[PDB]
Amino acid sequence: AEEFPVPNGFESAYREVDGVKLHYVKGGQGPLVMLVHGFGQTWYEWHQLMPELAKRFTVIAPDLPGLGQSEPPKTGYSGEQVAVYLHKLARQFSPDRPFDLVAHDIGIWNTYPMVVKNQADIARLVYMQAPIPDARIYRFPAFTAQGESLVWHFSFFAADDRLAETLIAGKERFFLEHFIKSHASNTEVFSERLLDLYARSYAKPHSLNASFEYYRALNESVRQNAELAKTRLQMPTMTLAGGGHGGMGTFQLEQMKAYAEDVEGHVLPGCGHWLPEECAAPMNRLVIDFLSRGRHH
Amino acid sequence: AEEFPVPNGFESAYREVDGVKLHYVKGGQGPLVMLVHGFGQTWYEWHQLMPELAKRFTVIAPDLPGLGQSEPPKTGYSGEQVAVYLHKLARQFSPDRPFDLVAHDIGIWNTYPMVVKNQADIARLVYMQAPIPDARIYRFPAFTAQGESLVWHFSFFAADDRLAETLIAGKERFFLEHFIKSHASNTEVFSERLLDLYARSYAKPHSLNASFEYYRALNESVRQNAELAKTRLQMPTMTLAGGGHGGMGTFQLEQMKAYAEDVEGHVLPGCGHWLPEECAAPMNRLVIDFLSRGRHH
Ligand SMILES: *[C@H](CC)[C@H](O)C/C=C\C/C=C\C/C=C\C/C=C\C/C=C\CCC(=O)O
Ligand SMILES: *[C@H](CC)[C@H](O)C/C=C\C/C=C\C/C=C\C/C=C\C/C=C\CCC(=O)O
Repeated sequence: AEEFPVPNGFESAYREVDGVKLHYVKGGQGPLVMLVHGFGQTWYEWHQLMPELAKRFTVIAPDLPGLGQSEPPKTGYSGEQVAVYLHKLARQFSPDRPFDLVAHDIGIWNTYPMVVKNQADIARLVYMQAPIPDARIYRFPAFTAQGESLVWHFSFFAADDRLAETLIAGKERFFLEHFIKSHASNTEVFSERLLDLYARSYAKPHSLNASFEYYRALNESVRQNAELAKTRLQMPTMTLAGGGHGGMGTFQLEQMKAYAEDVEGHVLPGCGHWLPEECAAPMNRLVIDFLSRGRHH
Repeated sequence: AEEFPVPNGFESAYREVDGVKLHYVKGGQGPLVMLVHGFGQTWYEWHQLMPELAKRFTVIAPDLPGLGQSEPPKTGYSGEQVAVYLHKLARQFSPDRPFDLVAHDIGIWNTYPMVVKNQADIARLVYMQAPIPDARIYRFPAFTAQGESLVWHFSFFAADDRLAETLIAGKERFFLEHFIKSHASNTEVFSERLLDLYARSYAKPHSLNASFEYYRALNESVRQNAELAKTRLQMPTMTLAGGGHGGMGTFQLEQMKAYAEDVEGHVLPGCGHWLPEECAAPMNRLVIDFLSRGRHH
């Protein structure tokens, strides 16, 4: 069974990594690019970008542990723990050469530690729409002069007593539509049909729980990154952020400048959080061009 | 019929104010003191203080519009709109003398405008455990290095699509227990019976909605208060806040200093948000002593 339709010429497959069965979709030829999705979604957020990248790269898009069709992690959900799975997965397909990385939302949290600990393995890096977990997140406001802030879900999802699963179970499709659209500028790309696909996936009980365990580990990830950040990233990096409702605006680049020696950033107007879907044409162009500066098929 | 047991010597009654039938519990003799409850609760949070105050004052404890047994407002839920109902209710019982006011949590939001606009009507003022709505609330953090913050409910409750009603319906007792205990230092004061009573009251569909409409009007209340705050409060004021988990600490008095010329403050160590229940005896003492400096029975 497949939760989302595989683009023509791609394969849906699984690979056991440290006892955890990870789902991924792979296609193309050439140097490897790994694309890592975020909360509320799966590999499928990349499905429009993947055929274009596969003209020049081998493309792999895994489901994060516990999400999509991937088994939950056996170690834990902190960034350093999850990054081991993703690093080992990528290195199975690119054992002798560095690979490229594109990551969205908590995909950043789940890859930053393996990037900084294995810098020679990462040729080029693209990060979009999430802070790297550090002390800056403790200053984000709970409430804004416009109304509800974009990050109160940090506390909701991290709350104990399984608060979020208990309130959202049985209402997953309602919650996800509200959550996605509230973080979007171009909301009407989120058709009922597309929302149905995403909601059915994260409504699996272990996936609903996995979704929130990433946030229950957020403070641990901050503590991990306080040590890791003592070494700046040396590879070429690009940040993308939405400029519209739901977008991180200038924060994405400004934080990354503290982490990376070589970074360029873009803010996409009229685009919110969900860049691959809200603003596919400019986002895909920016990613393809940036990765194509390095060698490719 | 009664949602909560009435203390001996008190009467549960109703008055129509601007076409809205307000419920209150009243007893005692002497100058009037009005006690105004906050979110998650009703007049009943005052039921231990009421008989002690009734020895020297006429005591009235209304249910906020839409909560407990009070009808929803017919104008709206902003602080200025709700304060009209509370002011006119108090004036029905104290038309010829200024009256005292004690307010907790959103009881502050719903009384501050009528205090600043009718200062000659307010003899003494006691405010506990809530910010007056102003720009300071936009600095409260969404997330903390210890887990969920105390203020992310501002955004949860203000969100549209009836997000809070939809997620909490069928789980009203579960949510309220979690919410109360996460804002408490002393959780043992919240018995099964007490939580049952509060949960059944705010679970009434119109009361569940009313609870969150106060937050959907919060930014409007902020904007209203920006104009009202040009006039400082001149009457004797006391602030109270918890010093334990859930408490506002020094914020309560420090904010009130910008609003009131004559203010004294206390922080109660070992107490959280729910001061009348978590720390009934010292809270009662400080309120009674502060109000008894003025002319009473
Ligand atoms: C996934 C979310 C679905 C992760 O949990 C969180 C990742 C991103 C959160 C989405 C948006 C965050 C929005 C802004 C927070 C940072 C500040 C923005 C800086 C300047 C923009 C100006 C402004 O609008 O205030
Ligand atoms: C009713 C809540 C049930 C109202 O919606 C909110 C009123 C207050 C909630 C309780 C506390 C949070 C309020 C504002 C936070 C302000 C400052 C907190 C700073 C430190 C004091 C103690 C601490 O948290 O360490």
